[PDB]
Amino acid sequence: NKYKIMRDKYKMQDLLQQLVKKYLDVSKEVGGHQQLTEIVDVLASITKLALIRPDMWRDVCSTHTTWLLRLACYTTDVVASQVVELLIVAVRDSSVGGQLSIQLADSIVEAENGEFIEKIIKRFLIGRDEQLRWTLHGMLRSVIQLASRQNQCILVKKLYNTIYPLAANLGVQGAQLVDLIATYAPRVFSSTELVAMTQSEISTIEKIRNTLNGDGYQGMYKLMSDLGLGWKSINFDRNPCLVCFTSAQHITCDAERGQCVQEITQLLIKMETTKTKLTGYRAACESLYLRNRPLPPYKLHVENNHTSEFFDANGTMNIEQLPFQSITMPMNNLAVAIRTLHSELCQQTQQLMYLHEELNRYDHASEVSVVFHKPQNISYYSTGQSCFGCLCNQLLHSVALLHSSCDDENALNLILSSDSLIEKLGVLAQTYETLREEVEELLVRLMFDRLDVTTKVEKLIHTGDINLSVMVKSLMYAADPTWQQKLKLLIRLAMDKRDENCCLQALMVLSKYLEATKSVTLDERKKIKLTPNKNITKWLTTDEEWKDCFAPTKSLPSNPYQWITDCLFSQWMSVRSAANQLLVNLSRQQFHEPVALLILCENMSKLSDVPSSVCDQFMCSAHTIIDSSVNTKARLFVQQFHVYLIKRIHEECAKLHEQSVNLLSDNMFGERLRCFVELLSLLLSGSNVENVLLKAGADDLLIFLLHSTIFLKRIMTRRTRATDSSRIALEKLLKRVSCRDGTKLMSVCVESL
Amino acid sequence: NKYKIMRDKYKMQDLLQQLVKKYLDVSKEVGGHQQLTEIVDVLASITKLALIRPDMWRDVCSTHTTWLLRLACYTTDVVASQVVELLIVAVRDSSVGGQLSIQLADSIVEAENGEFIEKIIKRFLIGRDEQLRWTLHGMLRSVIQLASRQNQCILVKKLYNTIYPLAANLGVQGAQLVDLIATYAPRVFSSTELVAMTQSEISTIEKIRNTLNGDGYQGMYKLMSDLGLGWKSINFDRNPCLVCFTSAQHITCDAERGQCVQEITQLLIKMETTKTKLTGYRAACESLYLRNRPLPPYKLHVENNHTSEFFDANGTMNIEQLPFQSITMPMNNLAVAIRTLHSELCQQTQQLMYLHEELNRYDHASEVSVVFHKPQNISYYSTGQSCFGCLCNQLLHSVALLHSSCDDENALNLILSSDSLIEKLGVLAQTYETLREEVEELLVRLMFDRLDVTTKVEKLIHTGDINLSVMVKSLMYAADPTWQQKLKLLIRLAMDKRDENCCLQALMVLSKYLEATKSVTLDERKKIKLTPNKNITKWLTTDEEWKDCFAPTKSLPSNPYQWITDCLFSQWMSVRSAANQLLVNLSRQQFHEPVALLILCENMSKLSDVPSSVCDQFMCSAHTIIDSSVNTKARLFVQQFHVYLIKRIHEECAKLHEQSVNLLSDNMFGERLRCFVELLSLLLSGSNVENVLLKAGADDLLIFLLHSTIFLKRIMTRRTRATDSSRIALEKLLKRVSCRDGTKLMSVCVESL
Amino acid sequence: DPNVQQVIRPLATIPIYPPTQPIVEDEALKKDEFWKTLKTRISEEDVDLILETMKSTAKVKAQVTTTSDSEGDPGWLPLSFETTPIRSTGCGGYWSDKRFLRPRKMQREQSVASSNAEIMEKAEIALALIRASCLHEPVFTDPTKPDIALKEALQHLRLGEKPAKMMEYQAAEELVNMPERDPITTGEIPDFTARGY
Amino acid sequence: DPNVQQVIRPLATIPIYPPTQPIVEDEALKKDEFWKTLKTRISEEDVDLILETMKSTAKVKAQVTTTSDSEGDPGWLPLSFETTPIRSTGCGGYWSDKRFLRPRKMQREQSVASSNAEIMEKAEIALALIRASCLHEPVFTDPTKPDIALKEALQHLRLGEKPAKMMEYQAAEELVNMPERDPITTGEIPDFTARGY
Ligand SMILES: [Zn+2]
Ligand SMILES: [Zn+2]
Repeated sequence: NKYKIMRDKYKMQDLLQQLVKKYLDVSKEVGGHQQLTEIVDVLASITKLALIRPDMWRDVCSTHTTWLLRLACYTTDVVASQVVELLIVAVRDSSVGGQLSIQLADSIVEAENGEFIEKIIKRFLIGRDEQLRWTLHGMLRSVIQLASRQNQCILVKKLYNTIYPLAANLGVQGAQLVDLIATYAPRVFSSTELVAMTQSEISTIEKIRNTLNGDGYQGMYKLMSDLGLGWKSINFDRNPCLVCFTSAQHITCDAERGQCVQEITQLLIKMETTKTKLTGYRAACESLYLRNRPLPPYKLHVENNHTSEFFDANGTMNIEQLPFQSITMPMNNLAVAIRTLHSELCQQTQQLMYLHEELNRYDHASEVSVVFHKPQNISYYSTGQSCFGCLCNQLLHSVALLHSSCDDENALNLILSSDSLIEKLGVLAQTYETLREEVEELLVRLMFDRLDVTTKVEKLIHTGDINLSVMVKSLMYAADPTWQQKLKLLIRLAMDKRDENCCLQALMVLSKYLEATKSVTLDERKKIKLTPNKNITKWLTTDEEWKDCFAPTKSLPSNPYQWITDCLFSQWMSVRSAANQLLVNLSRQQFHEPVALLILCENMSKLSDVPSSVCDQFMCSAHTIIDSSVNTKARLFVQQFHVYLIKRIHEECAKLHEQSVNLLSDNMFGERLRCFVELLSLLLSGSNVENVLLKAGADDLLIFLLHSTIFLKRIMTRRTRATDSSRIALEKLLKRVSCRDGTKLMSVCVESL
Repeated sequence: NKYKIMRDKYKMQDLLQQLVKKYLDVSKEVGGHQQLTEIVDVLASITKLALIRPDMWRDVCSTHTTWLLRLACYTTDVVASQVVELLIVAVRDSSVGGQLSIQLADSIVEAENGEFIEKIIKRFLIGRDEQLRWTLHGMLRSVIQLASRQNQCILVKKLYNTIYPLAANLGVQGAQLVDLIATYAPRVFSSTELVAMTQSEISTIEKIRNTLNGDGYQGMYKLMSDLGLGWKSINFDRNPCLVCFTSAQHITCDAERGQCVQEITQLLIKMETTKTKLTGYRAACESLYLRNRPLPPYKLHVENNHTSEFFDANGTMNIEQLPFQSITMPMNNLAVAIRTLHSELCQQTQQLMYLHEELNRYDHASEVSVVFHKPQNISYYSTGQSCFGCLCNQLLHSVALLHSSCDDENALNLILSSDSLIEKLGVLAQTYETLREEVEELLVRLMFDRLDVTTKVEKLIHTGDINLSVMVKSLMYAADPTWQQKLKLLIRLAMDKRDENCCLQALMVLSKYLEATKSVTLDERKKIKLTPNKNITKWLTTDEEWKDCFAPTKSLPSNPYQWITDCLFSQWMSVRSAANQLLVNLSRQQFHEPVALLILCENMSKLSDVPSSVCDQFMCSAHTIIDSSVNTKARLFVQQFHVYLIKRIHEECAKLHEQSVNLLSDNMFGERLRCFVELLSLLLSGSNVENVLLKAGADDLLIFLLHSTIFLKRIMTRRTRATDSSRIALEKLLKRVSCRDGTKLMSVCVESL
Repeated sequence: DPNVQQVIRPLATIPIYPPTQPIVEDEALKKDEFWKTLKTRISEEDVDLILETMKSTAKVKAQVTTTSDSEGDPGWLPLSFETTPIRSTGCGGYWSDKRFLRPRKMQREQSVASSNAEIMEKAEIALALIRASCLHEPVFTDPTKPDIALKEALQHLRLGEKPAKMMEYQAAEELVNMPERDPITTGEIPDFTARGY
Repeated sequence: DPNVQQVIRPLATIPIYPPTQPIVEDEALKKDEFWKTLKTRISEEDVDLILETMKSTAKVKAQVTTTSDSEGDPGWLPLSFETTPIRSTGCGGYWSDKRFLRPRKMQREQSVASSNAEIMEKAEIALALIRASCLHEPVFTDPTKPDIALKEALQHLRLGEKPAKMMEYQAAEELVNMPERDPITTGEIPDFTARGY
């Protein structure tokens, strides 16, 4: 096998020889299509044999790293991508048996004083193509992991001090670089460098905040959010951002150059007309928002009569509507029209770039070799310095850098001591949704076991500058020794405001806290202590820990603990479902089934005061809690719950003729009766234990069953589905009772006759 | 011709004999299709020849009014509609030469102590069909106009005391009746009766306000308004309102009756399933609104497995989007699905009504004659008592009645002295858009020359309970001697808040005030007085009338009069256009062209500090003001405006190389240069006067024109359309200057060389 | 299809109608009126079974083919909503890609004992908060006995209050539509052609 | 089609490029340096015409076929928006039908003199408010002379300030894209197959 290994080594080295020789020969003269084709096949061939023996390829690459780095740096995209993939295969795919991969990484970093790696990073890591950005992200990850300490420090300082400023005005193209810096800076940077970076990022945040507050982005953001077009169409009559919208004959004589110039001249007029049409549509969009008429006309600068005819033909809408598309359909049509115009503008910009590139190539680059990379003038044509999305993305990058630097004590102190940084971050998160999540996360980091920061943020929440949701996020992470204060604040706010969002958040947090107990053993769960109400009252009113509750700084409102039960019948169905889920969860805890049963029995009386459309979740919760187990059914039967149910059914049936004669009242009556009958049937049906319960408790419900069945059967025109279901269930109960006790039924019928 | 008239008389009398005889004969037994057909042809025949001689038909109708009234009251819709049209033709088509129409109207009103007319009004005026409602509205109008005073009073009291309570729960079906009452009550009612009606309407308004505030309509209204589905879908999982949604074999034996009962039983299940699906969709709609995840599941009561399979198949959405339809398309699809389900529910309700009607007809009405009207059980199946639209409509009816009663001093005092009625009305108008307009109108009525009411409403506006727009409406009506206070309030609010709506409203009001001067003569317009600024400052700060301005209760902010000029460059384009329209209107007033020119010259300096995308309206305004007339051009030339323009052009050209090299800066430079060059060309071009001006002022702009033209020609790759236009216009100016003065051009070229 | 998601997900349906040392009584139970009334209604084996069940604790461990009007088994169907608020469209997932290396929102490192103590304390506080909402504060002398605890919780409500002497239900009035007849027909016709010339 | 409205209505376009007793001078005009400079530039008839124009007051009285890239006459095109705010859909027109009889929102009854006085006072107040916004408050000794009024309004701005000694404009840099060549090629190749065995 050694002969085959030697043959493979000679073949690979010879292939590299041909690659270098052909690259030099092609670079000597102005090449063409055929000049780099065999280079591409040579690269493909050397790749196809590289995965067969990656160790030998690693050795070959380490011997001649500089040539491969130069080829990757200088050639066109097709060659450079393959060379970069070859380098990645050489570095990553080895087993790191010895130090060879370390030497290869060190030579890659050190080569030509780092000029080659700097050029590669500048070209690919923050480039237009996302796949190449991910590829270079992986390559940088491997090199940093596999290199020495000094080289790691050099590479990270190079990434932050040099590459990062270049990606300032590219929104999402600098994501991978920022990720790498945020991952590796706290491990290789000194404290002073981390503090300096934190100060720089704070300055960037302030500059972007001033830019956002100055150019009127807030009002236009609100306008686009209220119309439903979206935050990505902030300025759709503007020159398109090339980052956010990714989307001519070869001149030989002067006549073709004149034709190209004329084409450019016509394209300028076309672009101007398209932008004017977009401006008109934007004015119409604004008019749909403002409530005041007879609002004045808007005047546009036009180069010809095309715009007037376009708006004569296309400036129409439909008064007729199909409910409930009275608003959605016109907005969808408007979005379609604006999308068409915006796409046309984007293609026009691309065509202009291509025309100017061709003219420049003819004028100057008519003799340069085709093997060298051809730069694209993207920075001139990209209006990213005033793009809302790119500004928000750069703000997110700064926030990520601050979050990564928070691990240093000095950097954290600098962040906390800045001039109203926390308030500004909270306001920025509140105004714009795109920034809300990550900013909140940073706040959670600043709201760690520190107490003064939590007090400041709570004061800001009370003022109205920071959303309560931040605290909710802070309550979703464990190992925080200051969760009690935030829980107190959330509970107090839900108890006072009674807003749907606050109540929903508090109920979900409590339900999660109750559900978390399934992760421990039963012995730990059996250690719950049933403290009296005064303990929780002291916990809410004062500022003591839970273990110490065994001056009244805070004052509770009128009877405050009822809020939860009120949520059981809320008009918002999400709150209703949350409260009922919380009740069911409480029903499953240790020594707390009687508490849930008591809550159920206390709130049963609300069925007659609330519309039945609101009570449905409560009915489902009652069914579940009663159906928890057979032992629960027997215990509840001995407490005479069936007598209560039969009394409720009797009262409901007896008062029917007092109600109004309409469909709504009959529906409510049917739903209430169905709930009661279903509960009774569930209590008395099931296994043999339930049969024994029904047999034992048949003396006190037989006559009521018979007469209610007759009364329900006597209804012919005021029939609802729920009433039919109730009648069927009652008939089933009566038939099952009288199957083997016909004498009792006869006696009851005689007594009633 | 008398013979023909007598023949026509006998023909109509015989036709009416036939109609009465056949109606009686059909009513004797159970009729069929053929029984009423000849009645219909007889009615059509008398209709056809009646409009030949309407006076003689009026005489015939007045002779036998009771029979026609009975026929209209008791027969089916087809006969009754034609009889009502016959009565209308008899009443209105006469030329009222004598008192005959008066006697006919009196006989109609008095007939059977008004029982017949009461039944007709109860059946048709507030009925289901809108055309018949309009027909009865017209008939009532004619009868009331054509009757005596006592009969007018009797009819109006009958309309209000009896018919009006019946239409309480019908939303738009009581519109015509309320219109008639609101038109005719203040003329025929006494003061005590008007006061009682006002008190009743106030009580109705309070009851509806409590109902709206109690059932949680506000939050759900906000939910449907934020999603774009509309206010007409407040509760789409509810039993449909038949007012707002207008959209079986004849039983012979008992087997078919059993089949009908089974069909009803199945239809109940189908309706329940449809309502459950609508409830699920409503829960999804609510989830799209709330921002909190992982929000809990919602549990539905199902009768079978259909709902689960339906939501498995149809519960999907599209994560891919085409910009900018990322929101509009999913909402449109959701609206389509909900529309389909709601339509199915409406058809199911209609079919249930038909089935119950057929069962009732077979059971009881199997022998009644087909000629008699068959009432429909609409009050049982219509859920209008809890319909948002119907409640709002009845509130509008009450507001209209109050507005109509305001002409009485006692009723107006009662309205003003009620317990916080004005504040409640303002809050109701603010919360719901459907009530905003008409309520505002009523407020404008209460804000007449009364001053205390205006002060109270202004205090409420300052508090934040009444929209400022009310004041704007009050300023759109003349003959109000208290407009100065409201104008002061609006101007102060626009000066302080700088909100887009307040500024737009103030600018529109001022522009309308300026435009209104075209309705008077020139001699009156020439009487405008140019008062100093101290007069308007005193008018704003104090509470004196305008004529008295020739203690500082109110304090102005920092320099307050600049707000208007700020609006000339607002980020909101509607405000921009409004302010520029106001400036153009100011330029057209007497002795005020210099003021507009001064404003223009003062604000010219803002072109270099604001983005050019905001200045476009100002550029159009400047072009219009300069192009007002040739005399203005000559006066402006003598003041050396062209020197200023050429200096601006020179400064713009000289500073190009300091700007950033990007597309945006070049666009801004081109737009500013285009504005300046267009203004210069407009000043120096036109008739022979402009040619003389150009000839006289060619010494101080020749060299600048030449060098700017060369500088603009030197640009090849940073070319925009505006720069090309500027270069072309400057070439035109240079060529026109040097046409007959080549010696001066030669001298300038020598001096530059 | 990778561009279609499930935003409304039905779950499993819960059916409503189900498919059809010694243990001795305490002193309070023997004195309880309903208990003695029960003892005279069934046999002794049935009473023993009821008592054993009472005192014991349970051992806790596409296309549409069904028509709308079909008969089946009623139940409760829960729906889960995996949707996104419209105001949050295209937000909250900037670093959602798994290839990023920065330490994202992961849970903190905690020992088993500390985690258990924290979970238990949080559950205790939540249970106290929910339990305070009851109108009548329950007092439990011994919570390990389920029947005693349920009795102490529910005995003040007087669930056993029998309805009073019951009467015959008054029938609800029915929907009837009898078209009104002309009173003239149910009981002199002038000659229109006589006068008027 | 009765269900289609015109919500965006273009108006007539204003073109930008136009298609190409005795009256004696006052004492101030004769002392104006610019006027003297004009007197030495043109004939006396031209000066008389300019003065006459200066001192006088004007007598105030589908389908798309044009392509986007077409050349034509530039101008200002105003667009009117007869649209309805989306929040006001289906609102504000409850009594809009012309068949209703109630006295709706009509104008109040006024005599001609009172109406004229009110209009004049409102216009006066609006003009005063707009005129107060100027940075330099204008003083008009005689507003019936247009040239005098314009001079009094605009003379403090010094519009006649000539630009200073002008130099050659520095040309703006052009966009050039010269690909970077390899420094090795623009100026020892190892034998790869020699060692490594
Ligand atoms: Zn962008
Ligand atoms: Zn309705």
